[PDB]
Amino acid sequence: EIVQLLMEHEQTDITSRDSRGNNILHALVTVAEDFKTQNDFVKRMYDMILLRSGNWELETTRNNDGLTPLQLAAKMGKAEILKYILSREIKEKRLRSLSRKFTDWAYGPVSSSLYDLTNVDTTTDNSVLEITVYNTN
Amino acid sequence: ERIWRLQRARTILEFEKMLPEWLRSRFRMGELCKVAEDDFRLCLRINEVKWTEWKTHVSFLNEDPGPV
Amino acid sequence: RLKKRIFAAVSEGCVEELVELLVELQELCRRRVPDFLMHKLTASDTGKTCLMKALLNINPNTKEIVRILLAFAEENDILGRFINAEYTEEAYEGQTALNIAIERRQGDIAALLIAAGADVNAHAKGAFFNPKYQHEGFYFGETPLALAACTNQPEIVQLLMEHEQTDITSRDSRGNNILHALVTVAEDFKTQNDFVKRMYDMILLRSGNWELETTRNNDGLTPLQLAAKMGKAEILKYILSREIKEKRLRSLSRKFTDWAYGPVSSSLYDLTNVDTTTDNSVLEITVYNTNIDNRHEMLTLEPLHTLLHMKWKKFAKHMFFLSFCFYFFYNITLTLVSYYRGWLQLLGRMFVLIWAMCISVKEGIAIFLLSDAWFHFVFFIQAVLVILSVFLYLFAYKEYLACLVLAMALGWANMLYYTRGFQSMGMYSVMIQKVILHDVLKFLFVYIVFLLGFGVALASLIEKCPKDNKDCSSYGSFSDAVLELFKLTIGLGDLNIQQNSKYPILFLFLLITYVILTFVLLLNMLIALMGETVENVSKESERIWRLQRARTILEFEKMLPEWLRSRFRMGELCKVAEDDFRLCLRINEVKWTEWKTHVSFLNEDPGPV
Repeated sequence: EIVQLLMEHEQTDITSRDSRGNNILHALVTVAEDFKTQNDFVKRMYDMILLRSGNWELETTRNNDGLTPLQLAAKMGKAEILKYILSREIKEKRLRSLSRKFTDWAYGPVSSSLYDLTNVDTTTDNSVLEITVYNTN
Repeated sequence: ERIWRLQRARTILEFEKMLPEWLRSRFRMGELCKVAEDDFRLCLRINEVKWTEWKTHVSFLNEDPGPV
Repeated sequence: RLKKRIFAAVSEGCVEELVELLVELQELCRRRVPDFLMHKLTASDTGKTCLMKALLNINPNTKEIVRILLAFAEENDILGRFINAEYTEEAYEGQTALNIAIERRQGDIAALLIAAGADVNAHAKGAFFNPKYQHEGFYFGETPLALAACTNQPEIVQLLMEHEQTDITSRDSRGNNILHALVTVAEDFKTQNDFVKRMYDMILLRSGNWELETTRNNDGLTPLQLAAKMGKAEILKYILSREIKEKRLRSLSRKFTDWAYGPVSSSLYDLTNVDTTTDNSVLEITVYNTNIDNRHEMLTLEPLHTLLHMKWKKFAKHMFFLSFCFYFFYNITLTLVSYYRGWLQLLGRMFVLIWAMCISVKEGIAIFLLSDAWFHFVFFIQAVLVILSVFLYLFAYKEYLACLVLAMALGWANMLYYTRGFQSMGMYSVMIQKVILHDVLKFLFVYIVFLLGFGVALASLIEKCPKDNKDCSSYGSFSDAVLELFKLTIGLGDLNIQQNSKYPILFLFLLITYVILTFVLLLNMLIALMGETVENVSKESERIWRLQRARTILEFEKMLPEWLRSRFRMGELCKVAEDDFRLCLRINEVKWTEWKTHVSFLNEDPGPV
C-alpha cells in the first residue's frame, strides 16, 4: 500500500541510485536470500513495480560495480527471483513489451515458449551464463 | 550429477571462448524474432507440453501456428 | 487492400462495425462468382480464411463476430463451401474451424457451427496431424471427437455423439480409431490426473457394441494390443477390470461377479485375446515387448498374474526342473570325459552330441528371431565349442582339450541361469547380472589402463641389462611385469628392492602409487555399488526376476504343440447373458472394508457347482 502511495506521488524518484550505486531492484536482489525464509513476497513486489513503471530503464542500469540487477542476481545466489525474471509472460498488450517469455505457437497442450537471450548469449563483455558458471561462493 | 554438469558447463564455455568471433558468429544458437512495436531481439525457441491446466491462449504473436 | 484490412480487423477483433461496413463494401464489390468473393476473402497461400483467423485470434467480442460472419456467408449462400474449407499446407492439412475452436476450447461456437452445417467427420491428414518423433507435433487421432476426448471436454462429446451425422467408427490415415488415440495419449496418471479413463467409459456407455475394440489398426492391433505395445497401465487396469451393474450394457463388462455370500466373492475375468491363442496375445505381446519399463506394473494385475501362477502350478515347473536335470547330467558327463581324457562312454558321447545339437539349434532359431538375452549366445558358444572339440578329438590335434574345457566351465557358469528358478536365488542372480553389467566394467577398464601404464613404466626401468641371467631381471617381459602387478593386487606378489635397475626409489614409488590407486578405485566401485543397491537391489530384483520368469514360462509354453496345449489350457468356459459364451478364469478375493450388496450376479446358487 505504501509503495502504491509513493509511486502515486509525483515528487518520487524511481531511478534514484544509492551511494553504493545500486537501484531499487538491486536491493531486492540482494534481499531474497532464500524462498523458505521470506515466503516469496519479493517477486510480487518486483512484478508490481515493473507493472507500475513501463520502461526498460531500471533493468538497463549498472551499479558502481558495473552490473545489471540481473547480473547482480547472478553475482548473488538469487534463484526464484531469477526464474521470475527470465520466465516473464504478460497477457497485457500495453506492457507486453516487457515480458521476456513469449508464447507464439500453441495448438493445445503443446506450445512454443520463446525466451530472450539479450545479455545471456555471452556477447557483450559478460553474460549470466558466464558470470554464474565462473562464479564462486 | 550436479557438480558434473557444472564442470561440463564450465569446460563447454572454455572451448567456446577459445574460438574467434566469426566462427562463433556462425555457431550462434540465437535465432532472431520480431516482437510488437517494431521490437527486434534475439531468442531461443523451445517447445514444451502441459496436460494439467487448460488455459486458452489469447496472446500469441504468430497467427499461423506452425514451424513451416 | 481490403483482405489485409479484414485479417487485421479480425486479429485485433476490436470492432464488428468495421467489419459491418467492410462486409457492405465486399457485397458491393461482389457485383462480378461466389468463388470470386471466396478468393477475395481467402488467403491463397495456406487456404486459410478469416473465420480460421478469427477462431485463432481470440477475444471477448468473438461470438458476435462469428454470428456476423456466418449470417453474411448465409446471405451469400456460400455457407457450405466456406466452413468446410481446410488448409492446403502440408502440416496444416485438413484442420477446419471446428478443430481450431476446440484447440481454443470454445464449445458454444462449435454448437453454432454444427447448427450451421459443420463437418464433424472431417479428417486432419498432415505432418503436424500425423507426425513422428513425438516432438514438434501433436497426434490426437485426426478427428475432432478425439480432440475433445484428449482435451477433457465431455459436453462437446455428448453433443457430437448426439448428432446423427457423426461417424464414431471412423479410422484415421494411420489406421487408428478413437480408442487407439486415447491409448497413445495415456502417458501417466499423475500428469493427466486420470480423466481419460472417464472418457473411455463414457464413450463405451454411449456405444453399446464390441465393434471398436474388435478393430485393428494398419499395424493390425486392437487398442488393447496397442496399450500392450505402449506403456499404458492405468487405462489397462480399467480395460481388463470392467464391471457394469447396468443390465442393458452388462454384456460389455469383462469383470464379472457371479458368486458372493459376504466379503468373499468370485471376480470372474475374460481371456478372449489374452489366452495366447490367436496369433498374438496381451501376455505374449507385453512380455516380449521392449522399450517399456512399466512391464512390472502391467503384470501385477489380477488376471495375468493368476494366469502365470496357474500355468506354473499346472506344468511349467515340471518342465523347468526337467531341463535342469538333463543339463545337469549333460555337464556332469562332460566333466567325467574331461577328467578321464567302454560301451557306456560311446553312448554318453552320442547323447552329448545329440543334446548339443538340440540346444545349438534352439539358440540359433532364437538368435534368428532376435542385456536379458545374454544367456542364449553363451549356450550357443558352448555348444559350438563342444562340436569343435568333437571334431578336433577325431583329428590328430592338440587343441581339442582347450575348446572342450572352455565350454565345460562356461556351462558350469550357465548353471546360474537355472539358479534363477528359486525366489531368493532369483534375486541373487539378478544381482549378479546387474553388478557385472553396471558396476564392475568401469573398474576393470580403468584398472586395465592403469595396469598398462605402470607396467610399461616398470618394464622400462627394469630394462637394465639382466647380466646374462633371467632370474636377475624381474619384470623383464612386459607380460611378466603385468603378471607381477596383478599377483600383487591379489596379495601374492614379490615386493623387493629391485636389482638391475637405474632408479630403485622411483620403481618403489610408482609401485606403491599403483597399489594405492587400485585400492581407492576398488573403494569407489564399492561406493557406487552401495549407492545403486540401497534402492535398486530390492525393487529391481523382484520385478526383473518375475519378468524373466514370465519370459521363460512363455518360451516353454511356445515349445509345445496345440493338442497338449489344448489339454493344459487354464481357461474354463463360462456362460454369460444374451447367449454370450466366453472363456474365463475364476478368481476368489476378499474385501473387509466396503460393504456393498451384490445386486448383479450371474450364478443364483452361490457355490462352486
